[PDB]
Amino acid sequence: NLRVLLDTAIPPSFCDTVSSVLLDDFNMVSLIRTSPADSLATIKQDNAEIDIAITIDEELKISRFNQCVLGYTKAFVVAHPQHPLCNASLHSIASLANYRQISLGSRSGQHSNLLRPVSDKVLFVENFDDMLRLVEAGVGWGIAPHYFVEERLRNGTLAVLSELYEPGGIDTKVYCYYNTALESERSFLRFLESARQRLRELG
Amino acid sequence: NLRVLLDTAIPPSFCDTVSSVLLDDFNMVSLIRTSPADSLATIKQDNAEIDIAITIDEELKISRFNQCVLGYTKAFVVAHPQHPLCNASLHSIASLANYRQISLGSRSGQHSNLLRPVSDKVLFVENFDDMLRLVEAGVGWGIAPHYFVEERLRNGTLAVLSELYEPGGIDTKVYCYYNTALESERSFLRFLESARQRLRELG
Repeated sequence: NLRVLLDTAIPPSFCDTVSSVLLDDFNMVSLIRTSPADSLATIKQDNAEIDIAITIDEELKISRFNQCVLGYTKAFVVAHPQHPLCNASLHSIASLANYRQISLGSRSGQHSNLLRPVSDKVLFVENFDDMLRLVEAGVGWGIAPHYFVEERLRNGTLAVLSELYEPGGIDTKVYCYYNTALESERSFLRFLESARQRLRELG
Repeated sequence: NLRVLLDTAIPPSFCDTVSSVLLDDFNMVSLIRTSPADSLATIKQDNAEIDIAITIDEELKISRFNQCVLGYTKAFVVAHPQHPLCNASLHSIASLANYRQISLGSRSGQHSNLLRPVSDKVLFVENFDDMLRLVEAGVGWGIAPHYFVEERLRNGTLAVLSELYEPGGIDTKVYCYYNTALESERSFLRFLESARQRLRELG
C-alpha cells in the first residue's frame, strides 16, 4: 500500500528509523531495496508505483514527485592497503582519474553526474558487496558508504584515499522523493518531521 | 602573484580565514571577488591566471585544476513576508517552479545544475544585493547565502520558504579549485589544512 524504496547507501540505522516512524501512521508498508544507481530510474517506471524513495541520487525535477532532504550520510573512497595510490596523496587524488575504479552499474547503462565514474576505464558491479570483494583483491578502488566499510577499515583490510579531498568522509544529502499526492497528507508530514528529528540524534 | 578568487556566497568569516592563513606562507596575494555564477567560467579563461578559486559551484573536471572541499555554508530561499507562498508550505515548495524567481545571472548566459533556476520564468540579476532589493519589493523569491540575509530575517523584512525542503538552511559544500602546479607545494597544503581546521571552529 505505502510502497517505499530505500537505496543501498542508506545506512541501516536510517532505514530502521524510517521504518519505525512509518509504522506509527501506516498500516501496510512495503520496503524495497535498490542500488543507488537505480533508485531514480525505478520510481520513474509508473508501473512500479513507488510512493516514497529514499536515496542519495539527485535529479532536478522528476515528473510525479517532489524532493526534500532527510539528512546526510558519508562515504569514503577506499582501496587495498597496498594500492599504488595509498599514503602518497596530494598528486594521488588527481590520479584516481587514471587508476581503475569499481563503479556501481545501472540497468539503464546511464548515470547521474553524482554517480558517473570519475576515471575511464572502470569495472561495473551491481552492488557494494561486489565492489569491495573486488576492491579487497587489488583489482580497483571504489566509493562506498561509511557503514559498509567501517569494520574492514578498523580491521586494516582497507585504506581510505579520500581524506585530502574531504576530511572526515564525503558528505552527501539523503533525499526523499515523494509522490505528489502525499504532499499535504498529515501522515506524510508526521513521518517527515519525525524521521528528520530522529536523524539528527544519530549525529 | 598568488591569485585567489572567492565567490560572493562565501561568507566574510570564511574569507577572513582564507586570507589570514594565506598570509602565513604567502608574500603577494590578490583576492578577487566574483558571483558564484561566474567563478568557474573565470578560472577557465587561461589569461585570468587564477591559482585558487573558492566557490560553491560544482563541475566535474575543469582542465588545469583539481577540486577538494574546504567546508560548508548555508543558504535560504527567501521572500517577502506577504509573498503568496509564505506560511502555507507543503504544496508551496512544489509551486516555486511556478512563482517567479530572482536568479543569479552569468556572463556566459550559461548555468550549472547547481545554479540553474528552478522555475521559468525568472528575472536575472548580477548580484545578491540586487536580488534582495527586488525580493524585498515583492517582485520575486530568491536563494541567498545565510549571511547576506541573516539581519533582514531577524528584522522581519524577509521570510524563509525553505524549511520543509531542508530544515536549518540549505547546505552546500564550499569547494577549492586549485591549479594543479600547487598540488604538492608545502605552502598550499599548509593553507589547506589550516583554513580547513579553522572552518570547523565556525561550527
